[PDB]
Amino acid sequence: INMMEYLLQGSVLDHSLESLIHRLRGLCDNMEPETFLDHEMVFLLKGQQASPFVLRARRSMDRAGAPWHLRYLGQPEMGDKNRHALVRNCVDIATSENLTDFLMEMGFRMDHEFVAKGHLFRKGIMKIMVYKIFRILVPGNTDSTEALSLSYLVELSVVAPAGQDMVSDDMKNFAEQLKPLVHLEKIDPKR
Amino acid sequence: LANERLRALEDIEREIGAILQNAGTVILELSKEKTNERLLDRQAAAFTASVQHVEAELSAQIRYLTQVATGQPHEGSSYSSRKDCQMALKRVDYARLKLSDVARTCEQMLEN
Amino acid sequence: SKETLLQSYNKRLKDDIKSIMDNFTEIIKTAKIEDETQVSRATQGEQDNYEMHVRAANIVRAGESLMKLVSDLKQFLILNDFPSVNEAIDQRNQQLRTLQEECDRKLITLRDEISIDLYELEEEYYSSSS
Repeated sequence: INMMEYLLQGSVLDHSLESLIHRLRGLCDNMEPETFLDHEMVFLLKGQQASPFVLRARRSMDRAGAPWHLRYLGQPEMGDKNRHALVRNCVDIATSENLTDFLMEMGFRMDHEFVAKGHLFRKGIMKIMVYKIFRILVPGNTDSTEALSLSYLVELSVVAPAGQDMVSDDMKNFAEQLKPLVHLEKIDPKR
Repeated sequence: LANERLRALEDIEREIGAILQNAGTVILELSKEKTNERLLDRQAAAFTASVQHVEAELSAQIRYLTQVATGQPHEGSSYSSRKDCQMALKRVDYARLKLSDVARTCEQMLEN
Repeated sequence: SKETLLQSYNKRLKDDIKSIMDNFTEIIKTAKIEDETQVSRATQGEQDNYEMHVRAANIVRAGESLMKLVSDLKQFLILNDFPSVNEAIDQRNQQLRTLQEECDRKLITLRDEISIDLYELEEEYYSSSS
Protein backbone atom coordinates (compact mmCIF):
# COMPACT_ATOMS: atom_id res chain seq x y z
CA ILE A 1 0.00 0.00 0.00
CA ASN A 2 0.92 3.68 0.15
CA MET A 3 1.73 5.69 3.27
CA MET A 4 1.37 9.37 4.15
CA GLU A 5 3.33 11.73 6.39
CA TYR A 6 1.90 14.59 8.45
CA LEU A 7 4.32 17.31 9.50
CA LEU A 8 4.50 20.39 11.74
CA GLN A 9 7.55 22.64 12.07
CA GLY A 10 8.90 25.39 14.30
CA SER A 11 12.04 26.88 15.79
CA VAL A 12 13.42 27.85 19.20
CA LEU A 13 16.19 30.17 20.37
CA ASP A 14 19.17 28.33 21.81
CA HIS A 15 19.38 30.29 25.07
CA SER A 16 16.08 28.81 26.33
CA LEU A 17 16.49 25.23 25.09
CA GLU A 18 16.88 23.66 28.54
CA SER A 19 13.32 24.56 29.56
CA LEU A 20 11.96 23.06 26.34
CA ILE A 21 13.96 19.87 26.91
CA HIS A 22 12.66 19.59 30.48
CA ARG A 23 9.08 20.09 29.30
CA LEU A 24 9.46 17.49 26.54
CA ARG A 25 10.93 15.04 29.06
CA GLY A 26 7.91 15.66 31.26
CA LEU A 27 5.39 15.21 28.45
CA CYS A 28 6.81 12.39 26.31
CA ASP A 29 7.20 8.69 27.14
CA ASN A 30 9.49 7.47 29.92
CA MET A 31 12.51 6.91 27.69
CA GLU A 32 15.98 8.46 27.77
CA PRO A 33 17.14 10.70 24.89
CA GLU A 34 19.19 9.47 21.96
CA THR A 35 21.37 12.39 20.74
CA PHE A 36 21.68 11.44 17.08
CA LEU A 37 24.22 12.76 14.56
CA ASP A 38 23.64 12.28 10.83
CA HIS A 39 25.14 13.17 7.46
CA GLU A 40 22.72 14.00 4.67
CA MET A 41 22.93 14.26 0.88
CA VAL A 42 20.46 15.34 -1.81
CA PHE A 43 20.46 13.87 -5.32
CA LEU A 44 18.68 15.39 -8.32
CA LEU A 45 17.92 13.87 -11.72
CA LYS A 46 17.11 16.30 -14.55
CA GLY A 47 15.26 14.68 -17.43
CA GLN A 48 12.88 15.99 -20.08
CA GLN A 49 10.09 17.12 -17.73
CA ALA A 50 10.28 20.49 -16.01
CA SER A 51 10.28 19.13 -12.45
CA PRO A 52 13.43 17.10 -11.72
CA PHE A 53 13.36 14.00 -9.55
CA VAL A 54 14.80 14.42 -6.05
CA LEU A 55 15.98 11.85 -3.50
CA ARG A 56 17.49 12.13 -0.03
CA ALA A 57 20.12 9.83 1.46
CA ARG A 58 21.18 9.73 5.10
CA ARG A 59 23.98 8.12 7.08
CA SER A 60 24.72 7.80 10.79
CA MET A 61 28.15 8.99 11.95
CA ASP A 62 27.52 7.96 15.58
CA ARG A 63 26.54 4.27 15.48
CA ALA A 64 28.49 1.86 13.29
CA GLY A 65 26.47 -0.96 11.79
CA ALA A 66 23.47 1.04 10.63
CA PRO A 67 22.37 0.78 6.98
CA TRP A 68 21.91 3.74 4.70
CA HIS A 69 18.46 5.26 4.28
CA LEU A 70 16.81 6.56 1.13
CA ARG A 71 13.75 8.79 1.11
CA TYR A 72 11.41 10.21 -1.53
CA LEU A 73 8.71 12.79 -0.77
CA GLY A 74 6.07 13.93 -3.25
CA GLN A 75 4.22 17.19 -3.67
CA PRO A 76 1.82 18.19 -0.87
CA GLU A 77 -1.87 17.51 -1.38
CA MET A 78 -4.33 20.39 -1.78
CA GLY A 79 -7.29 18.25 -0.72
CA ASP A 80 -9.38 19.63 2.14
CA LYS A 81 -9.50 16.55 4.39
CA ASN A 82 -6.78 17.60 6.86
CA ARG A 83 -5.97 21.31 6.93
CA HIS A 84 -3.66 21.67 9.94
CA ALA A 85 -0.46 19.88 8.88
CA LEU A 86 1.65 19.14 5.84
CA VAL A 87 0.34 15.92 4.27
CA ARG A 88 2.67 14.28 1.76
CA ASN A 89 3.38 10.93 0.11
CA CYS A 90 6.58 9.32 1.41
CA VAL A 91 8.61 6.26 0.43
CA ASP A 92 11.47 5.08 2.66
CA ILE A 93 14.01 2.33 1.97
CA ALA A 94 16.87 0.77 3.92
CA THR A 95 19.87 0.21 1.67
CA SER A 96 23.38 -1.24 1.78
CA GLU A 97 26.60 0.78 1.90
CA ASN A 98 27.24 1.31 -1.83
CA LEU A 99 24.29 3.61 -2.44
CA THR A 100 26.19 6.61 -3.83
CA ASP A 101 27.88 4.70 -6.66
CA PHE A 102 24.65 3.07 -7.83
CA LEU A 103 22.74 6.36 -7.63
CA MET A 104 25.47 8.11 -9.63
CA GLU A 105 25.43 5.37 -12.27
CA MET A 106 21.66 5.67 -12.66
CA GLY A 107 22.11 9.35 -13.55
CA PHE A 108 21.63 11.35 -10.36
CA ARG A 109 23.80 14.34 -9.45
CA MET A 110 24.55 15.55 -5.94
CA ASP A 111 23.32 19.03 -5.05
CA HIS A 112 24.20 19.96 -1.45
CA GLU A 113 25.06 18.48 1.93
CA PHE A 114 24.52 19.32 5.58
CA VAL A 115 25.02 17.82 9.03
CA ALA A 116 22.24 17.72 11.63
CA LYS A 117 22.78 17.27 15.37
CA GLY A 118 20.07 17.05 18.01
CA HIS A 119 17.73 15.06 20.25
CA LEU A 120 14.82 12.69 19.58
CA PHE A 121 11.62 11.86 21.50
CA ARG A 122 8.64 9.53 21.05
CA LYS A 123 5.05 9.99 22.25
CA GLY A 124 2.55 7.39 21.09
CA ILE A 125 2.98 7.36 17.32
CA MET A 126 4.34 10.93 17.30
CA LYS A 127 8.00 11.73 16.67
CA ILE A 128 9.57 14.88 18.15
CA MET A 129 13.00 15.86 16.90
CA VAL A 130 14.95 18.99 17.87
CA TYR A 131 18.15 19.56 15.93
CA LYS A 132 20.68 22.11 14.67
CA ILE A 133 21.79 22.37 11.04
CA PHE A 134 25.45 22.76 10.10
CA ARG A 135 27.16 23.69 6.84
CA ILE A 136 29.65 21.63 4.84
CA LEU A 137 32.27 23.33 2.69
CA VAL A 138 35.22 21.58 1.06
CA PRO A 139 32.85 18.67 0.40
CA GLY A 140 35.48 15.93 0.68
CA ASN A 141 35.91 16.45 4.42
CA THR A 142 33.18 16.23 7.06
CA ASP A 143 35.04 18.20 9.74
CA SER A 144 34.80 21.63 8.05
CA THR A 145 31.56 22.65 9.75
CA GLU A 146 30.12 25.99 10.84
CA ALA A 147 26.75 26.71 12.40
CA LEU A 148 24.07 28.18 10.15
CA SER A 149 22.01 30.34 12.53
CA LEU A 150 21.33 31.06 16.21
CA SER A 151 18.32 28.77 16.65
CA TYR A 152 17.37 25.10 16.80
CA LEU A 153 14.61 23.59 14.67
CA VAL A 154 11.73 21.50 16.05
CA GLU A 155 9.79 18.87 14.09
CA LEU A 156 6.60 16.95 14.90
CA SER A 157 5.95 14.03 12.54
CA VAL A 158 3.41 11.22 12.17
CA VAL A 159 3.57 8.55 9.44
CA ALA A 160 0.48 6.44 8.82
CA PRO A 161 -1.45 4.69 6.02
CA ALA A 162 -3.90 6.58 3.82
CA GLY A 163 -7.22 7.61 5.31
CA GLN A 164 -6.71 7.54 9.09
CA ASP A 165 -8.68 10.57 10.25
CA MET A 166 -8.53 12.29 13.69
CA VAL A 167 -4.72 12.35 13.66
CA SER A 168 -4.13 16.02 12.88
CA ASP A 169 -6.45 16.83 15.79
CA ASP A 170 -4.21 14.99 18.26
CA MET A 171 -1.17 16.65 16.69
CA LYS A 172 -2.87 20.03 17.20
CA ASN A 173 -3.55 19.23 20.86
CA PHE A 174 0.06 18.20 21.44
CA ALA A 175 1.27 21.36 19.69
CA GLU A 176 -0.98 23.49 21.91
CA GLN A 177 0.56 21.80 24.95
CA LEU A 178 3.80 23.61 23.96
CA LYS A 179 2.32 26.99 23.00
CA PRO A 180 4.07 29.37 25.48
CA LEU A 181 7.52 28.21 24.27
CA VAL A 182 7.24 27.10 20.62
CA HIS A 183 4.61 28.05 18.03
CA LEU A 184 4.15 25.29 15.43
CA GLU A 185 2.26 25.94 12.19
CA LYS A 186 1.61 24.40 8.82
CA ILE A 187 4.00 26.11 6.40
CA ASP A 188 4.40 25.49 2.69
CA PRO A 189 7.84 24.57 1.31
CA LYS A 190 7.61 27.54 -1.08
CA ARG A 191 9.25 30.67 0.45
CA LEU B 1 15.08 23.62 44.17
CA ALA B 2 14.98 23.77 47.98
CA ASN B 3 15.91 27.48 47.73
CA GLU B 4 12.31 28.12 46.68
CA ARG B 5 11.03 26.63 49.92
CA LEU B 6 13.60 28.55 51.96
CA ARG B 7 12.65 31.90 50.43
CA ALA B 8 8.95 31.16 50.98
CA LEU B 9 9.45 30.51 54.69
CA GLU B 10 11.68 33.58 55.00
CA ASP B 11 8.79 35.54 53.49
CA ILE B 12 6.58 34.10 56.25
CA GLU B 13 9.06 35.52 58.78
CA ARG B 14 8.92 38.96 57.16
CA GLU B 15 5.12 38.93 57.17
CA ILE B 16 5.02 38.58 60.94
CA GLY B 17 7.87 41.08 61.24
CA ALA B 18 5.81 43.72 59.41
CA ILE B 19 2.89 43.13 61.79
CA LEU B 20 5.21 43.41 64.82
CA GLN B 21 6.88 46.64 63.70
CA ASN B 22 3.52 48.25 62.82
CA ALA B 23 2.33 47.45 66.34
CA GLY B 24 5.53 49.10 67.60
CA THR B 25 4.91 52.33 65.68
CA VAL B 26 1.39 52.56 67.07
CA ILE B 27 2.79 51.96 70.55
CA LEU B 28 4.92 55.05 70.02
CA GLU B 29 2.21 57.33 68.65
CA LEU B 30 -0.03 57.09 71.70
CA SER B 31 2.51 57.89 74.44
CA LYS B 32 2.76 61.59 75.29
CA GLU B 33 6.57 61.47 75.14
CA LYS B 34 7.12 60.53 71.47
CA THR B 35 10.69 61.86 71.61
CA ASN B 36 12.49 59.41 69.28
CA GLU B 37 11.10 61.02 66.14
CA ARG B 38 14.18 59.97 64.18
CA LEU B 39 13.36 56.45 65.36
CA LEU B 40 9.70 57.00 64.54
CA ASP B 41 10.94 57.66 61.00
CA ARG B 42 12.98 54.46 61.40
CA GLN B 43 9.86 52.43 62.20
CA ALA B 44 7.92 54.04 59.34
CA ALA B 45 10.76 53.04 57.00
CA ALA B 46 10.60 49.51 58.42
CA PHE B 47 6.87 49.42 57.58
CA THR B 48 7.59 50.68 54.07
CA ALA B 49 10.54 48.47 53.09
CA SER B 50 8.88 45.39 54.60
CA VAL B 51 5.61 45.75 52.68
CA GLN B 52 7.38 46.42 49.38
CA HIS B 53 9.83 43.53 49.53
CA VAL B 54 7.07 41.10 50.53
CA GLU B 55 4.86 42.14 47.62
CA ALA B 56 7.91 42.13 45.33
CA GLU B 57 8.79 38.52 46.14
CA LEU B 58 5.23 37.22 45.72
CA SER B 59 4.76 38.98 42.37
CA ALA B 60 8.04 37.55 41.08
CA GLN B 61 7.04 34.05 42.21
CA ILE B 62 3.71 34.32 40.38
CA ARG B 63 5.54 35.29 37.18
CA TYR B 64 7.86 32.29 37.56
CA LEU B 65 4.84 30.00 37.93
CA THR B 66 3.30 31.63 34.87
CA GLN B 67 6.32 30.40 32.93
CA VAL B 68 6.45 26.81 34.28
CA ALA B 69 2.78 25.77 34.29
CA THR B 70 1.39 23.40 31.65
CA GLY B 71 -1.58 21.51 33.14
CA GLN B 72 -0.51 17.90 32.55
CA PRO B 73 0.24 15.12 35.03
CA HIS B 74 3.95 14.49 34.23
CA GLU B 75 3.99 10.72 33.84
CA GLY B 76 7.62 9.93 34.63
CA SER B 77 8.48 7.60 37.52
CA SER B 78 11.16 5.41 39.13
CA TYR B 79 9.57 2.03 39.86
CA SER B 80 11.64 -0.46 37.84
CA SER B 81 15.01 0.15 39.50
CA ARG B 82 13.29 -0.19 42.87
CA LYS B 83 11.91 -3.60 41.98
CA ASP B 84 15.35 -4.68 40.79
CA CYS B 85 16.99 -3.61 44.04
CA GLN B 86 14.36 -5.39 46.14
CA MET B 87 14.91 -8.59 44.14
CA ALA B 88 18.65 -8.38 44.82
CA LEU B 89 18.11 -7.95 48.58
CA LYS B 90 15.92 -11.02 48.88
CA ARG B 91 18.40 -13.03 46.80
CA VAL B 92 21.07 -12.16 49.39
CA ASP B 93 18.65 -13.19 52.15
CA TYR B 94 18.16 -16.63 50.58
CA ALA B 95 21.92 -17.01 50.55
CA ARG B 96 22.17 -16.12 54.24
CA LEU B 97 19.56 -18.70 55.20
CA LYS B 98 21.19 -21.61 53.35
CA LEU B 99 24.59 -20.67 54.75
CA SER B 100 23.31 -20.82 58.33
CA ASP B 101 21.84 -24.28 57.73
CA VAL B 102 25.08 -25.70 56.35
CA ALA B 103 26.88 -24.10 59.30
CA ARG B 104 24.75 -25.97 61.83
CA THR B 105 25.12 -29.38 60.20
CA CYS B 106 28.91 -29.00 60.06
CA GLU B 107 28.76 -27.77 63.67
CA GLN B 108 26.99 -30.91 64.79
CA MET B 109 29.31 -33.25 62.91
CA LEU B 110 32.50 -31.75 64.42
CA GLU B 111 31.48 -32.41 68.00
CA ASN B 112 31.23 -36.14 68.71
CA SER C 1 -7.20 25.86 32.96
CA LYS C 2 -4.10 27.32 34.62
CA GLU C 3 -4.27 30.99 33.61
CA THR C 4 -7.44 31.48 35.66
CA LEU C 5 -5.90 30.09 38.86
CA LEU C 6 -2.75 32.22 38.56
CA GLN C 7 -4.70 35.38 37.76
CA SER C 8 -6.88 34.60 40.78
CA TYR C 9 -3.72 34.44 42.90
CA ASN C 10 -2.64 37.81 41.49
CA LYS C 11 -6.07 39.30 42.23
CA ARG C 12 -5.99 38.00 45.81
CA LEU C 13 -2.49 39.38 46.40
CA LYS C 14 -3.20 42.85 45.03
CA ASP C 15 -6.57 43.03 46.80
CA ASP C 16 -5.06 42.17 50.17
CA ILE C 17 -2.12 44.56 49.71
CA LYS C 18 -4.35 47.50 48.79
CA SER C 19 -6.73 46.55 51.61
CA ILE C 20 -4.05 46.65 54.31
CA MET C 21 -2.54 49.86 52.91
CA ASP C 22 -5.97 51.53 52.68
CA ASN C 23 -6.80 50.42 56.22
CA PHE C 24 -3.60 51.95 57.60
CA THR C 25 -4.20 55.16 55.65
CA GLU C 26 -7.71 55.43 57.10
CA ILE C 27 -6.31 54.75 60.58
CA ILE C 28 -4.07 57.78 60.06
CA LYS C 29 -7.06 59.63 58.53
CA THR C 30 -8.97 59.39 61.80
CA ALA C 31 -5.72 60.08 63.70
CA LYS C 32 -5.87 63.87 63.30
CA ILE C 33 -6.93 65.38 66.62
CA GLU C 34 -9.08 68.48 66.14
CA ASP C 35 -11.85 70.52 67.77
CA GLU C 36 -15.37 69.12 67.98
CA THR C 37 -18.66 70.61 66.80
CA GLN C 38 -22.16 69.08 67.26
CA VAL C 39 -20.74 65.54 67.46
CA SER C 40 -21.48 64.56 71.10
CA ARG C 41 -17.91 63.82 72.24
CA ALA C 42 -18.35 60.51 74.07
CA THR C 43 -20.32 58.96 71.20
CA GLN C 44 -17.70 59.45 68.51
CA GLY C 45 -14.94 58.63 70.98
CA GLU C 46 -16.52 55.25 71.70
CA GLN C 47 -17.32 54.50 68.06
CA ASP C 48 -13.83 55.52 66.87
CA ASN C 49 -12.39 53.16 69.47
CA TYR C 50 -14.77 50.62 67.92
CA GLU C 51 -13.59 51.47 64.39
CA MET C 52 -9.89 51.17 65.22
CA HIS C 53 -10.64 47.86 66.95
CA VAL C 54 -12.40 46.44 63.90
CA ARG C 55 -9.65 47.83 61.64
CA ALA C 56 -6.95 46.11 63.70
CA ALA C 57 -9.05 42.97 63.31
CA ASN C 58 -9.03 43.59 59.54
CA ILE C 59 -5.23 43.93 59.66
CA VAL C 60 -4.92 40.57 61.43
CA ARG C 61 -7.28 39.00 58.88
CA ALA C 62 -5.11 40.40 56.08
CA GLY C 63 -2.01 38.82 57.60
CA GLU C 64 -3.78 35.47 57.91
CA SER C 65 -4.91 35.68 54.27
CA LEU C 66 -1.31 36.28 53.19
CA MET C 67 -0.28 33.20 55.18
CA LYS C 68 -2.93 31.14 53.38
CA LEU C 69 -1.72 32.44 50.01
CA VAL C 70 1.87 31.49 50.87
CA SER C 71 0.78 27.95 51.77
CA ASP C 72 -1.16 27.61 48.51
CA LEU C 73 1.84 28.77 46.47
CA LYS C 74 4.01 26.24 48.30
CA GLN C 75 1.59 23.45 47.38
CA PHE C 76 1.32 24.55 43.75
CA LEU C 77 5.00 24.77 42.88
CA ILE C 78 6.01 21.39 44.29
CA LEU C 79 3.25 19.47 42.48
CA ASN C 80 3.68 20.87 38.95
CA ASP C 81 7.40 21.71 38.84
CA PHE C 82 8.92 19.66 36.03
CA PRO C 83 12.55 20.56 36.82
CA SER C 84 12.33 19.71 40.54
CA VAL C 85 10.70 16.36 39.81
CA ASN C 86 13.45 15.35 37.39
CA GLU C 87 16.27 15.90 39.87
CA ALA C 88 14.67 13.55 42.39
CA ILE C 89 14.15 10.94 39.68
CA ASP C 90 17.79 11.00 38.58
CA GLN C 91 19.09 10.65 42.14
CA ARG C 92 16.79 7.81 43.25
CA ASN C 93 17.73 5.78 40.17
CA GLN C 94 21.47 6.22 40.72
CA GLN C 95 21.31 5.19 44.38
CA LEU C 96 19.27 2.08 43.60
CA ARG C 97 21.65 0.93 40.85
CA THR C 98 24.66 1.32 43.15
CA LEU C 99 23.02 -0.86 45.81
CA GLN C 100 22.13 -3.51 43.21
CA GLU C 101 25.71 -3.64 41.92
CA GLU C 102 27.11 -4.15 45.43
CA CYS C 103 24.73 -7.06 46.10
CA ASP C 104 25.63 -8.76 42.81
CA ARG C 105 29.37 -8.51 43.54
CA LYS C 106 28.93 -10.05 46.98
CA LEU C 107 26.96 -13.01 45.59
CA ILE C 108 29.52 -13.73 42.85
CA THR C 109 32.46 -13.78 45.27
CA LEU C 110 30.54 -16.06 47.65
CA ARG C 111 29.77 -18.48 44.81
CA ASP C 112 33.43 -18.72 43.80
CA GLU C 113 34.60 -19.44 47.36
CA ILE C 114 31.92 -22.08 47.92
CA SER C 115 32.79 -23.75 44.60
CA ILE C 116 36.47 -24.06 45.49
CA ASP C 117 35.68 -25.75 48.79
CA LEU C 118 32.95 -27.81 47.16
CA TYR C 119 35.56 -29.13 44.74
CA GLU C 120 37.90 -30.10 47.58
CA LEU C 121 35.16 -31.84 49.55
CA GLU C 122 34.11 -34.14 46.70
CA GLU C 123 37.68 -35.24 46.07
CA GLU C 124 38.30 -35.92 49.74
CA TYR C 125 35.09 -37.90 50.13
CA TYR C 126 35.08 -39.82 46.86
CA SER C 127 38.44 -41.54 47.52
CA SER C 128 37.76 -43.48 50.73
CA SER C 129 37.22 -47.20 51.24
CA SER C 130 34.29 -46.63 53.67
